[PDB]
Amino acid sequence: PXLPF
Amino acid sequence: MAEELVLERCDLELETNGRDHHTADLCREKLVVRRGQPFWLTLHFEGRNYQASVDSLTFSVVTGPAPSQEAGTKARFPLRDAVEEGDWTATVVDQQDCTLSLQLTTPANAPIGLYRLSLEASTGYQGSSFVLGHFILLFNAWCPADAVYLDSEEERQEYVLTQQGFIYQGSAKFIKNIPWNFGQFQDGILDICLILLDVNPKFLKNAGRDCSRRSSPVYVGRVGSGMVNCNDDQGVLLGRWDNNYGDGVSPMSWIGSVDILRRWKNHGCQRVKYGQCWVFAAVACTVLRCLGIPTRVVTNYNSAHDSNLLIEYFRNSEMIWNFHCWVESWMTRPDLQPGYEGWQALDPTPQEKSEGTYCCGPVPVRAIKEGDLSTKYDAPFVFAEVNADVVDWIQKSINRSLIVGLKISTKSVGRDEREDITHTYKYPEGSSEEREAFTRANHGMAMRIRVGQSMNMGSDFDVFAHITNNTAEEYVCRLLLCARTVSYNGILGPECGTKYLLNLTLEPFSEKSVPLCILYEKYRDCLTESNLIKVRALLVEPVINSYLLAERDLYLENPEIKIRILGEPKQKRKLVAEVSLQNPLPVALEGCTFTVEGAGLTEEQKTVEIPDPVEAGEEVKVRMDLVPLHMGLHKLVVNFESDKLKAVKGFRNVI
Repeated sequence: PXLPF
Repeated sequence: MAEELVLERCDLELETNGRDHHTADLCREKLVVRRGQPFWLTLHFEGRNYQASVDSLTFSVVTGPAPSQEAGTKARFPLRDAVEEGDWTATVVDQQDCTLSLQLTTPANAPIGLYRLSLEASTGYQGSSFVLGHFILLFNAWCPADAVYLDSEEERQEYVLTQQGFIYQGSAKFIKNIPWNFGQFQDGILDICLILLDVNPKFLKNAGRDCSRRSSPVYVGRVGSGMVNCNDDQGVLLGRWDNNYGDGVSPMSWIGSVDILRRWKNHGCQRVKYGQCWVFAAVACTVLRCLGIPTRVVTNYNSAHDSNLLIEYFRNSEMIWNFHCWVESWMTRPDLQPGYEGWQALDPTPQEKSEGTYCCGPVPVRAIKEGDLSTKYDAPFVFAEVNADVVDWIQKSINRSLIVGLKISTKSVGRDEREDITHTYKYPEGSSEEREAFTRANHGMAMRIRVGQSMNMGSDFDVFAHITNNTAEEYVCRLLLCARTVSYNGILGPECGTKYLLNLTLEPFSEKSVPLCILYEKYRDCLTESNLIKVRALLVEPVINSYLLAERDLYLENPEIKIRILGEPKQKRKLVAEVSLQNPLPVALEGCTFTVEGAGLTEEQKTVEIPDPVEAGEEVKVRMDLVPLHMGLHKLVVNFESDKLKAVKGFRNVI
């Protein structure tokens, strides 16, 4: 998934 | 005498048309062709064939619910030998016993969509008019005169025709290539895509104009991408990032755009749960590729390096993510200044927020690279995904806790390989071109932590983010200002004060001191015998994606031990020392004891005991006898210890 950098 | 023609049937020539228009997968049953390019229809007459000297044939096409000639959504044109380049025309290319083969061309800027084709045949003093059939007209990357023209066959194959590809995920260091079925020519998908256009809010506002504007790949790109995650309830997908996808389907499950599109259609054009950036992008690619606009999915990577306020702010939907995906589409830009043709960024991820019906794009990739952020559409939003400027003031210093815009990636043409396109978005770091672009993108600002008076153990006091704006421009910023205890060896303890401001307005040529109150009751229990508090501020300007960090450690000082010298300083005899201390806390002090010593003044260490607790603000004194002996300087030394206030030291020089 997409996570904060 | 001559009687009117009777059409037996019209042959849509699906096989030759499909092949020649690169629309074969779409022409199994219905006719789909691309603009600016001849296609064929073969008329079969019952009885007598067409005779040009007797018969006058005229064709009419309409598209949309309110066609008009001025809008380009209605056209009337005769069957004749003279062919006007760039117009709707029909001419004879073969004539046999009962058959008449015609070649029709559409303008290379005709509106795309479903057209109804009608024919009027007139023989002498009589005429008859009727519906021949329908065709769907698409953008034509093979036609030199079409706005979407691509001069390279291998790229037309990749970016229009290829139905599977790769979407890059993972991280900058560990890139994942997830295969994906775009499926743009699967059964039903083109119809779904035309439906998407006909439920877009601009069509509801003015359908005649909307269908007319479908001449433009700028217009259709904007609507097409914009509709995938649309603030209105008729968009294709709903976003979600909280690992809680039980209502529906996980973003990580999908292996294609087709099932989503079909779901969407079947549920009254209601958003499908759930998307994430690469799912929106993937569906946008399907839609736009279907309609004929060369399109490719791109992934940008961002990287952290780890106590940072910046990474806290984000950790705990314009975030900066581990990766982010959008699409690029190929087209000319006659609506902009010269030289912006080519790849245009379109970002279908949720928040349409600043202004306009849609976000974000299309914006030329070159405008992003060049920092030309006034260029339509939504250039700051795409600039911000591949740029972030972060500066520390510990006291001016570049902070690389966050690096945005790495390893920008897309599938290679005709190959299962990754192409790095970072260079298309960003000049090399430190180059004159980079710095000149950075200048154009922001057209003096500074921050530091101020206090303004003494800081005492036991007191409540304000700290300030002192922000200076020495520029001619207004700024709207988010501010995070907080304080945490810290050990002498740099260990951050619990928070002892926080202030968040969504909307800090900084006026041109101005300054502000934004206060945060540091309460004794908040730092008392959690503070080290180092007495240290780290104050940290983060000023965010989300539009250009610029970040200012300020940090300052503060020392909460102990109460002074007053040490007074009763008697003379002559090189001889008796002497009394008065030592005192005011309780600085708002609470009483228990187990107070002075220890005192100092060779040359006393020979016994004197320890006094104070059973009566020292109230808040109460001072305590003790007097003790010294006896000097020799010429010069002696230093009396004092320790004061307590339950709440240990190892406070003092000294006094005497004689």
